Amino acid sequence: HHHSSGLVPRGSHMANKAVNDFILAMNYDKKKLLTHQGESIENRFIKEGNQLPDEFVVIERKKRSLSTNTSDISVTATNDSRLYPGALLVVDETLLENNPTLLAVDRAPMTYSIDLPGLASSDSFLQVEDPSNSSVRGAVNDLLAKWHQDYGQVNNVPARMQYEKITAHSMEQLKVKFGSDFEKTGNSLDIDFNSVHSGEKQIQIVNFKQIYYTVSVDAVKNPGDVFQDTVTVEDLKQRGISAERPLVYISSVAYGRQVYLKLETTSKSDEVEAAFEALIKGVKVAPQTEWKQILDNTEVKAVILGGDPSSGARVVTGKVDMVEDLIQEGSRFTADHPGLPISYTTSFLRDNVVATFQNSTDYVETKVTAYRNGDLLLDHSGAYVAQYYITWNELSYDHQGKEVLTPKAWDRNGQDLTAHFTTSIPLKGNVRNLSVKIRECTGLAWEWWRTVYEKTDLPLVRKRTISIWGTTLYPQVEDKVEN
Repeated sequence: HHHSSGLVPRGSHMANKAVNDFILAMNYDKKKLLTHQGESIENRFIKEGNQLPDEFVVIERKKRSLSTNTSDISVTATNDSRLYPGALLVVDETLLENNPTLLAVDRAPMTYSIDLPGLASSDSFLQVEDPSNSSVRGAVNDLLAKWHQDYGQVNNVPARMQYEKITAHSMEQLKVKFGSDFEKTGNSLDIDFNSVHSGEKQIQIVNFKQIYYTVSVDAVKNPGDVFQDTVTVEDLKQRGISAERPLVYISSVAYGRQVYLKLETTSKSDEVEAAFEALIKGVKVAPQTEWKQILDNTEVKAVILGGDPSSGARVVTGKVDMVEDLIQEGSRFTADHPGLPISYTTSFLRDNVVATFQNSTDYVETKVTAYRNGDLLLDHSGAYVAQYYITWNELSYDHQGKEVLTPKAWDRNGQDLTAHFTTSIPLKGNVRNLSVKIRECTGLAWEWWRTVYEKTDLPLVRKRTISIWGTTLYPQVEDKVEN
């Protein structure tokens, strides 16, 4: 069947079979080609003692590693022309990073199927004669506006909803979760990691995918079935394509609306998880519970990709206010605004097995416990000389991460005080083994002094008001707490 010349005529079926044979000949390790091991910086940690305004924070850096393995690649850019159903991509780091190298060579016609409800099967198949972002998007978009009349409006056609949340600890942890190209919208989300490190904030990052439709491609029978006979093995090699560097095709793309959302709070009340989770389902357990306390200390920045003139709104809508509105904007696919690429999956050209990306990393996990600042008030309205004895400890954490108690005591301890005396004392959140003893001189000689109050390890409440009064023989005392 060979040619006299010994050559393989470009544009002939022999060239396409040369290509076909070339791809089948390839041997590579799918898993090895698509694996990234992030920073494996896993060490040891210290307990830290930090003083914020209004509270004392003890910080426990534990150690964890997130590792995910999915075939679905999430879209960050708003009009990537490389990401069309059918596109050939090179398996590289470029692919591993949501910045793939397209292989635009002369492309054979492809048939797509799209999964819209209310579409006579026969009318869900689109033949595209020369696949490309322009021609594929052109074909489905024609179809949509046609489907838009005889169904789309006369029905509530609800978008597939997909929830996904994580607690930000670092950027590389978010990337393993959301995708290697998260940094883009990550840096737009204004995720202040510095303050999660120091225990001032708590950042959760949720992701909402709303899928209108998904356009797909069947298994390719023969690897060179995607090229016109004008493409030759030598063309493939000119462009770096080998078995060391094989190619995949985009086997489906899901179109719709996506929104990445950042819930930043200053409430280190470890029970934030439900405060955030609730708010997401629009439910309102009303003020003034702990939930409506947290959410008022909550800022929200959001990036929104989809269901609009093909760009992104980095909005910072303010407080927990605009979230029902965000999760509601474009919940129904109407076919008036055929949303953008939201996610896509690739299958190897050789054998059709879907490509799955293994990603991992170690991140510094920051658990935090907080001790609220308090006040201790004394009021002496009594007909006698009194003496206070007020003592406590200041808990610190030395370089080397251990527990140091540097004992303090009130300045005017042991002096005689007489009505009407009043002080207020700033006890910071780091104070332990609080002790207050109050004695009163009775004037009796057989009982000169008489202790009227004595408590060790006083709980550091927000406001405690110890008040002594009455006479030498009948003192009275109040110990009045408030929160």
